Amino acid sequence: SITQLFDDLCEALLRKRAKRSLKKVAYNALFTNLARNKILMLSFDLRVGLGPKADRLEELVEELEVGSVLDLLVQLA
Amino acid sequence: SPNVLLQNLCCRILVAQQFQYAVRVIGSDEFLVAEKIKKELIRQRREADAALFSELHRKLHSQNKWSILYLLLSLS
Amino acid sequence: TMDVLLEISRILNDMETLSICVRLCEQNPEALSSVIKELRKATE
Amino acid sequence: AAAAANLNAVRETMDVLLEISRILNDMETLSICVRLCEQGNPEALSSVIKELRKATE
Amino acid sequence: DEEVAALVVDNGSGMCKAGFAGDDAPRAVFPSIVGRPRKDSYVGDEAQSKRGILTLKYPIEHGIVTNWDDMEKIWHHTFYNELRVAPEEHPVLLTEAPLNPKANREKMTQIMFETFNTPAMYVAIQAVLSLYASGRTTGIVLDSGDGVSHTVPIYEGYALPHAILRLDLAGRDLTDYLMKILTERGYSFTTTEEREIVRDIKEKLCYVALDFEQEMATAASSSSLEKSYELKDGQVITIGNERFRCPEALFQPSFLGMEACGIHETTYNSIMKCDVDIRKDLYANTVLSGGTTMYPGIADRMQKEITALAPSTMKIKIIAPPERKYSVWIGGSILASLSTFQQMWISKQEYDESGPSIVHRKCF
Ligand SMILES: Nc1ncnc2c1ncn2[C@@H]1O[C@H](COP(=O)(O)OP(=O)(O)O)[C@@H](O)[C@H]1O
Repeated sequence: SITQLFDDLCEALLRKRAKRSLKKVAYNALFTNLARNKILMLSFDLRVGLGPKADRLEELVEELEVGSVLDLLVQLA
Repeated sequence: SPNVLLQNLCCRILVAQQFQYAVRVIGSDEFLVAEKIKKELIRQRREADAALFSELHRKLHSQNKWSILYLLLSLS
Repeated sequence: TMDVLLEISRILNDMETLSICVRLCEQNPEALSSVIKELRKATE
Repeated sequence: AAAAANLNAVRETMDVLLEISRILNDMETLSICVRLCEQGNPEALSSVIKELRKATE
Repeated sequence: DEEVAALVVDNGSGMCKAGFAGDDAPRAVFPSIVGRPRKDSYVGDEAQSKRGILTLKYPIEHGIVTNWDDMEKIWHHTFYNELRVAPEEHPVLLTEAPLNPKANREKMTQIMFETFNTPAMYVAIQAVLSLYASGRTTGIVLDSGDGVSHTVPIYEGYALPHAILRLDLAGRDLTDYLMKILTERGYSFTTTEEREIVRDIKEKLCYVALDFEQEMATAASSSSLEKSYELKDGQVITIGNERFRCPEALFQPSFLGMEACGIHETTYNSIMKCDVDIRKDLYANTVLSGGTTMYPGIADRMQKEITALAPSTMKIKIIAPPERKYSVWIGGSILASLSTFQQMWISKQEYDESGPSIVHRKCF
């Protein structure tokens, strides 16, 4: 379930007491919080700085075209 | 900042494919430019406009510059 | 599909975390990214 | 005071640039181009603008 | 840790769930019943076990407390018998049904502070807690329990009372309906003891068919949908189309002589009562909760039925958490554990300062 998935993610990031504390921190962060063009902008910055790597990233995005996931990834980056 | 400005310029000109092409293109002295502009004006002629352009160039200096002039010359 | 996503993630910047994140996304995205950053800070 | 003087100088420079463009011949497009030119090349920007105009046609 | 454990108590029409905030599941679950001889008062499983010599009372039969004397006994039982804690030593988060009368909220508050002397307390709507457990603050929750079902639209953490709908059709009705059709099959399930057996058959072998008629045709021409069930005395019985005919009543209440709309239509009607600007958020976030939503196949059936009612351009998504049977309690455990929630508790100090009516401001 969604609750089980959140617990699994916390375990990967991380004995039992420490895991509970990490889960509480994750829940607090979620409460506090409560696409293609963006990828292209990141590629342009890479090209300015390299060019071959930027071309590969553009090709991978085209193959993928999920969106939400991509956005998340971008944010992380 | 520069990427955002380029996206805004593409939007004003007009989509995502065009923006990608513009990004790829982006990834890919002053006295001389002024003389070239005067010569272009002479070819167009006309003579009165060239005199006005010289006065305008002096005003801009009174109030980087080479790059802006080159873009204007290319548009012609 | 999942392998292609992993390659894109590597260029932007583990595999198990990405799979768990993908499942959560399938089950908002900005909030999830903030939670991951907070977890990394807690681990530090 | 100083900020107001800077704003007046920028407005005066923009007006002079517009007059030069009219002679060699919009204002919003020119402002975006001027900012890009200041950052950084000029020939490449002109080629992109020409291609965009062709696409619009 | 400086703080003692906070308690989470989910008051259910049929079963109460109790435990400690921070835990992943309730520590105890027991029948919402109090019994007295036909030890003076019996509560929970014991009342059920010795029902033969007792007269049973159901103080929260349809989600709303109707007898506070017995509800107080259920809470006493919860603290001292089930959780083995002293309420005066722990903050307590309690759950309430959607559309709970304002006066009832004040009564619950007064009882916690004056009768149990709780150091702090709070009351949250059940459906809202389930939504929280799913990681959302916006969406519509279809909560189907034992004695009542509700469709509760929630936006930014706030339930929208004007759009909430109550359906007096839930697990209890389905159990009795199964007893009826199994009896019509040729068996005989009519007694209270037999009701418990059928409730088990229901929870173990029933399912929601994707298409009622097709499923009926399959069961009529073959034995492929039949399942065996063994009674305690060894007799093995067969359950056929009754497996899906039972929960079908949720979608077609007429099978029970009820004119009410099915759960899919009720969910749709609630959404339509909300501001047009948030309806798409509800359609894309329809969450199921409660024991009666545990039937295999119910999520796909809801998806199909809602899609038929909503505009063709609408994005429909039904969320059915594997742990939805206890999502209310789990949501309470999550909430009571939040850093930002600590300032939200009603303290004994605040109660002494403002009285019972403070609950309306503190627990909006
Ligand atoms: N797996 C299941 N399938 C179908 N019904 C179930 C299942 N598990 C429990 N139930 C039913 O769910 C009801 C209790 O659910 P619950 O949400 O706890 O209700 P409440 O809060 O009103 O007491 C009972 O009618 C029970 O028979």
